[PDB]
Amino acid sequence: MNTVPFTSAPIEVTIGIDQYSFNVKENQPFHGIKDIPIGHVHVIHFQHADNSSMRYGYWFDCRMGNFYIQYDPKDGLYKMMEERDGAKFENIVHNFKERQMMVSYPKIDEDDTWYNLTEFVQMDKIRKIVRKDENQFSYVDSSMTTVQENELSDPAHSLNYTVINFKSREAIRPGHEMEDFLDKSYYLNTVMLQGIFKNSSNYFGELQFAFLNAMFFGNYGSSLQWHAMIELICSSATVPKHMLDKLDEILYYQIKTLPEQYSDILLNERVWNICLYSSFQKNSLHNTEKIMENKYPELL
Amino acid sequence: GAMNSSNYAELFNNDIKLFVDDTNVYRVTVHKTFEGNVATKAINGCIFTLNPKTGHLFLKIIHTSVWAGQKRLSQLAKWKTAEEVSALVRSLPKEEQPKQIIVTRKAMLDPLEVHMLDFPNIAIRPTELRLPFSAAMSIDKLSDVVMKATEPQMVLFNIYDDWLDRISSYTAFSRLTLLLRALKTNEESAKMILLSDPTITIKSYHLWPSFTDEQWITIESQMRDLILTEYGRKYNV
Repeated sequence: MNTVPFTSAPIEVTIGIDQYSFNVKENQPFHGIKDIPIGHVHVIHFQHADNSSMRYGYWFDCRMGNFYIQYDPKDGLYKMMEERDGAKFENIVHNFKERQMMVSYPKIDEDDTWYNLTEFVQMDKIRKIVRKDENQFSYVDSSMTTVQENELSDPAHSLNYTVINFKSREAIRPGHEMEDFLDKSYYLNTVMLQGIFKNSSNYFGELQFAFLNAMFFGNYGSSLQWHAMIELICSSATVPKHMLDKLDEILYYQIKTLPEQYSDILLNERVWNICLYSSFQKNSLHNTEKIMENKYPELL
Repeated sequence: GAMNSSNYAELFNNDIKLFVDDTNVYRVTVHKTFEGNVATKAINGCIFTLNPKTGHLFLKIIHTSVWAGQKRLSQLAKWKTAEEVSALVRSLPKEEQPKQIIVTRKAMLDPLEVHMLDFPNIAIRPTELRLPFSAAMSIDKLSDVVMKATEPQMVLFNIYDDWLDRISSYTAFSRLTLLLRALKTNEESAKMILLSDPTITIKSYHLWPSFTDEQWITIESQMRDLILTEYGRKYNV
């Protein structure tokens, strides 16, 4: 089990750790989060009490180093930092644990929610969607734009998601215009899976990362990316059976986790109706279709 | 974006543009089979591609052979239309290629946009105008060349005949839309109006009769009368 210690909590803030969240008061004696499960990527996120705008946060993996949070009163945010001095870090964490100034990552033993949401998410790939190579962790916030958004303006502070565009020469083979537009199997299987992602695991990894950026930060470009990656599979007549079965499980857990009140802004009516009712895969997403019908029948 | 009654004059500026109408591309007769089921028999069609400034009509004849062994023909028709418009643009020299293509039906936007990805600088646009281009197959010489085609064929016309010698393209287009609207609302009455007086003939190289300016005013008046009457009948007002 790993620990993300905090120097202090000088400003009142809602702290998120994965799907959990805690309120911390201005100057509350808070020194961080312990018992974090090793072997998963994690996100630690923040919404200031004084500014319910700018949700922001840090993707990290505890196996990649010793990370802590410290408030910066110049930039006005909780910053993730790496401590390279192993002994100084173990010594700081042990003191804070002894004085019980840390909240415990509150995992239920039965509960596989975080694993199911992050199954294909790999910290090494995140660092290539969010290029800040001097850090082992990745900052994301509500306002960050995608590379594809910046096409249609600061490239260093952008989300470098795989560009998907159904009305593109990349998506449409010369002389297969109608075939490739109505059946995107060639764009999915040859261009995207074989050409760019190499395998379905990396495709699902970016899809799961886009969803989580949309849910935790309300990042609009992330939402667009999540829906684009779903729509490319649902609009393909020819998808490996294992990809459809896994996609069904991935989406089921995403729909299960989505706050009930955020369905109006985080779910694209057109994409879901297409996937569940119109598309080649209308009969292939049993779990996803049952939970969507029982939880958001309005949207459909 | 979309073309309407406010940006109507744009049709007659010096930017090359084409209207595409796909309403006569896929044409069927519906009939009873021996077992008393219903079947369609396709008949020859046409893409109506018109430069509204010059009157140049690129009539691509769609021979029934293009549908042989194909499924979802109403959907294929839109993509076949996009494919032929694309091939037409690529066959034109650069300085003759349109800067805009206006489709009369919104269902053509994605088929044409995907077929024209190679031409990112050509704007594909819908219109809110209810243009009567479907009535093109009520023009006898256009109907005749379509029905006689034994193979795919492109035939070039000027749908304004020699009108631009005497009137502006704005007036030429308004005369064309009024003739086509008449033909669409009541073909028989419209065609009776046009051919009543056998001393006014159609030149071999024309589609419409050789009316003097005065006879056009009378004809144009008779077409408006036809259109308003039928409207009163349709809607009992």
